[PDB]
Amino acid sequence: MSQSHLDDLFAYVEERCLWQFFSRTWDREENIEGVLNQVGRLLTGQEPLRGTPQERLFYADALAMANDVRERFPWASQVNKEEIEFLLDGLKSRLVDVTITRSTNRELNHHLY
Amino acid sequence: PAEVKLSPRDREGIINPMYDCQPAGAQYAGIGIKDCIPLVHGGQGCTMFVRLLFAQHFKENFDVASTSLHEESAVFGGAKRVEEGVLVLARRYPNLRVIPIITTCSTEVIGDDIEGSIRVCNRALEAEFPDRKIYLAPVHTPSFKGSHVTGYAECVKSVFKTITDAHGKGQPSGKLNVFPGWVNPGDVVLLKRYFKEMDVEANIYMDTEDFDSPMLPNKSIETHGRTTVEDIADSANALATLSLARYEGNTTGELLQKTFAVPNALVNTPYGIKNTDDMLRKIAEVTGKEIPESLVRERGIALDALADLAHMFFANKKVAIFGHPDLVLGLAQFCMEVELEPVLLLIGDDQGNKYKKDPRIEELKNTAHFDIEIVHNADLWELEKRINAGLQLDLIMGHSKGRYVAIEANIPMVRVGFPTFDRAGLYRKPSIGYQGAMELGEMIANAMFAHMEYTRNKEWILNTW
Amino acid sequence: PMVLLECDKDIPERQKHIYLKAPNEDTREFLPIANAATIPGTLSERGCAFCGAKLVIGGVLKDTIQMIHGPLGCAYDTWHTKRYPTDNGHFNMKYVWSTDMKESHVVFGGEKRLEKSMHEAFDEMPDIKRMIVYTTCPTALIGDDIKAVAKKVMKDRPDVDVFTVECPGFSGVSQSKGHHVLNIGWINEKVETMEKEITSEYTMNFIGDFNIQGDTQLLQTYWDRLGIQVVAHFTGNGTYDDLRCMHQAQLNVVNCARSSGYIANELKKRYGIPRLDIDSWGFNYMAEGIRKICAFFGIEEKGEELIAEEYAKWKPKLDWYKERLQGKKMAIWTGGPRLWHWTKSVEDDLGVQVVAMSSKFGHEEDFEKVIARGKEGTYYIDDGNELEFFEIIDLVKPDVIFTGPRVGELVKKLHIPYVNGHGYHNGPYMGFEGFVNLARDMYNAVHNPLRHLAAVDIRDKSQTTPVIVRGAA
Ligand code: CLF
Ligand SMILES: [Mg+2]
Ligand SMILES: [Mg+2]
Repeated sequence: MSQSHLDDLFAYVEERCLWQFFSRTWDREENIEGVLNQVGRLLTGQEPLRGTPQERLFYADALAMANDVRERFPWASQVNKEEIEFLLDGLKSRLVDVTITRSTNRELNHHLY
Repeated sequence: PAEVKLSPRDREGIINPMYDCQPAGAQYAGIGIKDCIPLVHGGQGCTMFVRLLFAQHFKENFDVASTSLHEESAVFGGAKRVEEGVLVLARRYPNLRVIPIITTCSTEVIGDDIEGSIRVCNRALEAEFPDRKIYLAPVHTPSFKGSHVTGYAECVKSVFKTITDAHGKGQPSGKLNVFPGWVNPGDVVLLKRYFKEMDVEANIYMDTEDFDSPMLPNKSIETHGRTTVEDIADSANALATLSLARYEGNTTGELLQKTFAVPNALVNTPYGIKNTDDMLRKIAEVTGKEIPESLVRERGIALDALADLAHMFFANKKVAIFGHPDLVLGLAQFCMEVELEPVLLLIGDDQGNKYKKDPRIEELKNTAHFDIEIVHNADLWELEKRINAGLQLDLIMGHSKGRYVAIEANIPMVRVGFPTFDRAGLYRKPSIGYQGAMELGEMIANAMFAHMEYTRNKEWILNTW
Repeated sequence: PMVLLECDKDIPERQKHIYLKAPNEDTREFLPIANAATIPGTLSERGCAFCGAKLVIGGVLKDTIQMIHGPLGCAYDTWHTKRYPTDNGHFNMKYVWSTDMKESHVVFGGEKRLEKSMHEAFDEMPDIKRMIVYTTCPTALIGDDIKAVAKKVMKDRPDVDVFTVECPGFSGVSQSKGHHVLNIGWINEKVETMEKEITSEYTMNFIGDFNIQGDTQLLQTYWDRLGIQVVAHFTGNGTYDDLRCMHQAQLNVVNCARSSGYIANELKKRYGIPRLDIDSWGFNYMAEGIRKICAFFGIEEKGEELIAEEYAKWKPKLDWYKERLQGKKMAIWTGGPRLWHWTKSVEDDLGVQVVAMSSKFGHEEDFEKVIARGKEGTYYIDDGNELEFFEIIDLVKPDVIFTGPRVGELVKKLHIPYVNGHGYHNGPYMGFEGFVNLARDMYNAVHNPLRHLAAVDIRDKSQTTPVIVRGAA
């Protein structure tokens, strides 16, 4: 069901990934957007973006997640392109909520590194 | 042309320090007291690094707390960190009785009023714990003078002043006070046996025997000093004080003489045969008790063992020694008894004006047939540099932070003094007394024997010696 | 929920530092306070800011004088305490330097004492031309300007290069502040002050690995097999001058995001070098990390050849240990990052259940990571202290504790074995082989005849002395 699928993706990211836990708000936002846009491409058979060094790194992170999602979750090979996109938009929102909006990490907005 | 010369290190900086700073030595004094947790007033490293150092030497945990000086205290003063730290200790450790409050470079520079904080805490503790007495001893240990040797002596003196101030003079105990200095548990075990065999009652300050604690079926933790408040208070009532270490507790023996008329007898630290002989003669003098046959026998067994080694393996071999001043001077005398030649003695702190007056210097000047260089204010680079410039040594005696000098120079090395973390069980092996002299001589020989085998240097000779 | 331990009834502020993860909780409501002031008198495990700069990071370098401007204790205390070998005979571990500050320097200043010490150090070791100078508590308090002294020395001695760190032990609350001051000063002053030859199409820095028991040298066998040039290691088996070249890398691979994330973040800001966080401990983690690096460079096939070979070599041993370690309970009481690098890797690869974790100096960031990866029913402790450790042992009854040696020697009395979570027992512990080494030490620690023998009271008529049968992979 759509909420179960999203719960699967969210639990995977939380227990596996590090890119959502970078040092500052702006870096978390950049990574959530960048990695998950690539994940969507990879899970829907689209050509990944591999132009700039940053794009190539989002691809690298995304490839791990896309491969793990396809191995862990049978549904991820059954749902269609629009359903994958909708799930990943929901996942972006959830990740922003828990890693930025409602995080009590008091360093996230410090202007200097 | 036969010359014992004292000279200072010729560099302003240090490379490879021989000793730690004063607060580390104060901590060492305190951990030998039962129901004591020292409180080190300064930054956190001043505590944690020293707890690690004790774990390296003893392979045990000892409890020491920090006041956790942070940036606000550096601007406005740290008294509130002391006061909080004392109460947090008292509240969480109901059996705690003694807190030496040890200053550091930071808290000496900023001038926190330790005695004023102690008055605050004494009032607070008396109100909060009416049926408890906690002894707070102020220990002034700036790290920019002296060393852990001086810090040890200062802490012992302060704790004794604090506790004896509180209890004063009572009924004569008939006991000796004994300040062995900074020695291992094995040295304490040997001294207890000597006093038992001589039928002399004595308190050894501090009694660190149980630092070598068992792993017990009941999971009990026994890794504590055995010297109690009551033991320290009773020092006022002793027959006499025997101080074995000029730089490591004699000033407490003098304080007890000045304050309580307990006569202090300072003797050479009992490394080697003669120094042990003279210690036992002083004990006999002050107590009226005879030296027992059992100690004549232990002495004879030590001499028998050393006689298998001295002219065969030791004669004319050149030795460098580093460590605490009482240990260095005492081991130089031991070396001579067994025909070793201690040509380089390194003492690691700024106390040269005292060392120039040490009567053992003169005892060396009147006996050595080879030149001796005594470098004070020395670091361990002073040893390495001399070896690199051509000094030929057959043996090094010192603590484990000199290990790489010996390893790289391919010189055998016996681990003595503090800390000896790179060999197993040395804290349990006496170095003082007759059995200690024997154990030291046999470590020396066995280190030489292994070296002969690894280097193929007449290794076939180890058959019919 | 947050936990008020019985031993903290008189310091109840500690409850906001201790989380027991329970079913269905929103963990965002239960993040420990971290990186706050220490409570005096607690027997906190924390060290000082100077430690974080000199012992942890700067002192790892193989070719650099470590000039500690202060009294001799800070130097003594950071010597013979670390296990970071080099390929030049362990220069870094053999030596420590102090300005031997005395009372007269407190009164009149220490700058000339420092200057003289610095020239002496370069004179005594004429092959060494690089130095880091650190302040300590009292040299900070008296205001010695070590940067100005270093400037004069470099003017007077044009063949040396000197870096300075202001890191008195009272700064910050822990080692962490030392990490930060060193990282930011290095990127501001010394990065892009020279360049090296580029010999590969694929270049990276490895950031936040300090070569404990040879970890860095083990990982370097991977990079060499893959044909990746490492411009600089920050700082395992590293050189001062390699660190000056960091701007040249195409990619920054980060392991210790706590100590060294700062310089990765600034290298991205200033030079556009992307930051890739990995876990270089953990068997399946190491495979993920290699796959990410190889996907970034477009050398995927070379990555799969290396992974296949490493699995063939090491996975059977790893699985032997998993069979015997499955269900064992572990505690991790270390600095912070190893909590989140290890909790799920020991669970996945060894079947080990981490039941309690304590961080000396971690930030809220580190707690986000560990709680995300960690189990329900586990305790998560910020700035733990000794009495808390005993209470936690009574609550969770670990089979093994990964912690420092002193704490290991304490818990031995309770018949609990330890592995040195800082300096390792028989490392390295990073990489594929390293995780097998970790598993071996855990196995030999717990399945140890001495532990069983200690429990027997020979006076109990009813008791015999057992024999245990062990194994080897
Ligand atoms: S918290 Fe850290 S280790 Fe402590 S002093 Fe400060 S920088 Fe240094 Fe140094 S000399 Fe000894 S150990 Fe201290 S009392 Fe000073
Ligand atoms: Mg989860
Ligand atoms: Mg015989």
